[PDB]
Amino acid sequence: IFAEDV
Amino acid sequence: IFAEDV
Amino acid sequence: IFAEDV
Amino acid sequence: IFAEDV
Amino acid sequence: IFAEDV
Amino acid sequence: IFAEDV
Amino acid sequence: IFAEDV
Amino acid sequence: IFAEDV
Repeated sequence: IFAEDV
Repeated sequence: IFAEDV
Repeated sequence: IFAEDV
Repeated sequence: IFAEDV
Repeated sequence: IFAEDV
Repeated sequence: IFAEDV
Repeated sequence: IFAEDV
Repeated sequence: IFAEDV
C-alpha cells in the first residue's frame, strides 16, 4: 500500500 | 508532504 | 514500512 | 522532517 | 519537488 | 511505484 | 526505496 | 534537501 499526500 | 509505504 | 513527513 | 523505516 | 520510488 | 511532484 | 525532497 | 535510501 502506498499513500502520498503533497 | 506525507508519504507512507506499507 | 517507510513513512516520511517533510 | 520525520522519516521512519520499520 | 518530491520524488519517491518504491 | 514511482511518484513525482514538481 | 528512494525518496528525495529538494 | 532531504534524501533517503532504504
